[PDB]
Amino acid sequence: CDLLHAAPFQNILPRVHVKEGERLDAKMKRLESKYAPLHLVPLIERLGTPQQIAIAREGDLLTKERLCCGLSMFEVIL
Amino acid sequence: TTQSLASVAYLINTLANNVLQMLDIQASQLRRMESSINHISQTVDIHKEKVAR
Amino acid sequence: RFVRTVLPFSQEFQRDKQPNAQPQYLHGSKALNLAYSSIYGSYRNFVGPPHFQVICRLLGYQGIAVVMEELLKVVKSL
Repeated sequence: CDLLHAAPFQNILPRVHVKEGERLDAKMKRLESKYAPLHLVPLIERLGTPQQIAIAREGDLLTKERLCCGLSMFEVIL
Repeated sequence: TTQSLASVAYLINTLANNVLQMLDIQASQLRRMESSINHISQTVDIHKEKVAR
Repeated sequence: RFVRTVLPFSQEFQRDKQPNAQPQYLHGSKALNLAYSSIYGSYRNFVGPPHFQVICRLLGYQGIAVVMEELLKVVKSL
């Protein structure tokens, strides 16, 4: 549930509807461009103190990597 | 008396300007201090989560 | 769901005395205190997912790890 709320700031987009007349690549590129301002890392990189860049990178790494992405511990307990 | 009044007003103006200038630099220093504290606090909390993980 | 048993085999908990103070320190006014107690009285007779998720939020990750290790030690002793 926590990771679901971080999708907009991590360029994590869903599968948008595609009908006859347009291809997936064009629609995805347009949708990514629309939400480009929400993405955080390049916005800090283009302007911002190096300390801010490092903190943002570390925070992004911690948020994206979690224990439901292919990790369990019941086996270890057994 | 006119000379005294002009001198007194001149002294007041320079003192007021100096006090305002001193206060402004103090506020600027404080704001810079706050940013450094926030960065340190952010650095500490990410360090703690890494140890917990 | 977890529910209480019958004929308990242990009565040695001897919990600490409840703290008592003015109504303001706990849930504002006296009238508000009764409403909240009644609302949360439904959770007293069972333990389930709602309790576990709150524990996870409060304990973070350090609490989970220490609890798991202690439970393993308890199992080892038994």
